[PDB]
Amino acid sequence: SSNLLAFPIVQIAPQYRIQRLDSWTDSKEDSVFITTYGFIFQVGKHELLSAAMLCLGSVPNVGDLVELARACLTMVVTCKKSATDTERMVFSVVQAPQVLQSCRVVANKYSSVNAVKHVKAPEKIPGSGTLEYKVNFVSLTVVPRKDVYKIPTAALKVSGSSLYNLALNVTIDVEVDPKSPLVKSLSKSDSGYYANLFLHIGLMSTVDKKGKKVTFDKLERKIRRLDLSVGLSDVLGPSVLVKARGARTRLLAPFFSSSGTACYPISNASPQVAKILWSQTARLRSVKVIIQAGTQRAVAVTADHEVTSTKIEKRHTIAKYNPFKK
Amino acid sequence: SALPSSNLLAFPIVLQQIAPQYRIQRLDSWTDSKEDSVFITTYGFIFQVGHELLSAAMLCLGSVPNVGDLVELARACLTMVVTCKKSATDTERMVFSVVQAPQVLQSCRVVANKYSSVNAVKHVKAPEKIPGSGTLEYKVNFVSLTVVPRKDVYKIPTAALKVSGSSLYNLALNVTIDVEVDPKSPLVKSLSKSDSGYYANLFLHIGLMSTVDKKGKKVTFDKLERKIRRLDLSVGLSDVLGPSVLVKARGARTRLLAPFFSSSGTACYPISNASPQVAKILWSQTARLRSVKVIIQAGTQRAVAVTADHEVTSTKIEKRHTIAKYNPF
Repeated sequence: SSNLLAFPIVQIAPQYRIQRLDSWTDSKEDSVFITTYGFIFQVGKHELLSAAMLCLGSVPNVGDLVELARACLTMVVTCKKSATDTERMVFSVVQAPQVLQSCRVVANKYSSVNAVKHVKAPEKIPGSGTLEYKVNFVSLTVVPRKDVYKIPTAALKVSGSSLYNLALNVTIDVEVDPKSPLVKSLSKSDSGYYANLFLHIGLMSTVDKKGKKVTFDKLERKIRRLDLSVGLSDVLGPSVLVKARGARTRLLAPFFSSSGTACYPISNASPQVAKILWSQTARLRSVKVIIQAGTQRAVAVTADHEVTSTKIEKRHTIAKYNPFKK
Repeated sequence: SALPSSNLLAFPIVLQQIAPQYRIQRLDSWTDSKEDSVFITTYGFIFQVGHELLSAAMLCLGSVPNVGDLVELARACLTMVVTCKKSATDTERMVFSVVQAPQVLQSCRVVANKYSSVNAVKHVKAPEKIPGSGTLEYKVNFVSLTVVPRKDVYKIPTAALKVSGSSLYNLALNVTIDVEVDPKSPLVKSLSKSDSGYYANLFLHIGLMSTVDKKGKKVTFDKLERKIRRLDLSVGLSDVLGPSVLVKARGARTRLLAPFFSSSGTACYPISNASPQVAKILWSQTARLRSVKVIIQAGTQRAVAVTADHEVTSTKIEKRHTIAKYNPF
């Protein structure tokens, strides 16, 4: 049923799901992030163009959370194409419930986002006419605001001839009917289908000591003491969560919040993986920590070195929706 | 299958011999500038080796000087050895290694450098299908040349495309694009339908104009409709930089509009940046402009949300400038 979020790549109840991250860190739960999913209709006839996603920001953790989710359905939102350097979709908030009044989108009264990351098929969205964005799915994440820390892009773009590029080779088991049109773009394994995602997660030195030179010994040892665990989530749209239990070298520090966490929205890492995850439940299959050369030029002519795996947090997945009570 | 033969470039989104095909677009009469090069855009497929087809991809090599039988300079492109791997920085990257390349190619940006690292979702059809390790090969199977002055192919810099402000208007183009496509090919689910088949939509930011003048009030729309009529835009399709929208202003630019055109009055918008899903559809299908409308939007995204778009006029459609069918070799 949440499988229709693949539209148009393919008697319809509103659904919700809550993910609790209270335990991820001992940071105190304090916030509830809201990500809505639904459909773009061309008003007047009334025709479904495309599935879409819209993060609202977050509100304080209070009250019946299932109520909060109900309230998210009574938003009235329209939208239109715009562009800057790329195509944007601009959502106008026409009506919102009181409990949403402090969140980013509702207080601003609009949200302008990259079109490809938030609309299944922007090519099917016309350049004019009135468009309604109908909220049908509400995904909530209870989490300390502190812990949801997106790495600034400037930081992800640092490179150096004597740095290694720390990445994860991430495979994601996605629950999908073997007969869905989506299967065409996934890999198959004896068990089922997975999606591949390569993610740059930090920087490591080639050089020990302000002398040279670090070895495959003390990089396996540096990373193990970092002690990484990785999961999936909807805060910020479909996202990879990474946590280090061990202190960060000087270099790794911009890649983790002060409570050791980082959230990588897949929308930015791999926009196609992200939109598959709008429609399908999914859990992490494996996450192998990779060291690559520290500049793209070097990466071309040098072999990747697989170090180890991370713990997979099996509680942190893209979970199944539930319909509203009668 | 006897269809465009490019149709396989939609892999793995295909309505399911492999035939190195090629194509030449010439734009030597587009502009005044003394001609300088042939830009090269290659399309093919990425193979796991352990020959297993994973997805189609595209790679721009840059440009080389105009001499010789360009139909052989094309055959030459077929004979590269190219390896590829995933990487990432901010987003997933596809890294291509030019392991070897004919001598006629050594000139261009990519072979000189021996590598290209590119935004994955823009250059690979299903990056979700590409393993994070192993030995992968990229086989060039389609070569698309564009004869045009380098001076003329001007990408507007990213920062200038993002300038916005409350006393500016966002000048944009409501572009619709006719794509020739098998009525049972899957691509169709994603396009818009018409009597004349199916078309894709693209909204493209193209320039800035002032809301006031000068030390002013409030340019009236009649003043803004006149300046645009003057600009005298003509718009076309091309592969110069992977599928692009070519925009030419024949009339004078105002102060704000000036950075949005080369000094021959041209500008090139890779669709890969504007709308990645549209650019990838134009890998495999041939296509031509259906309509291009010039729209004034408010000058910030916040005000766009509350302010009705204003359609000013149509542009000329440069009907010779298309994503043109390939040929056998």
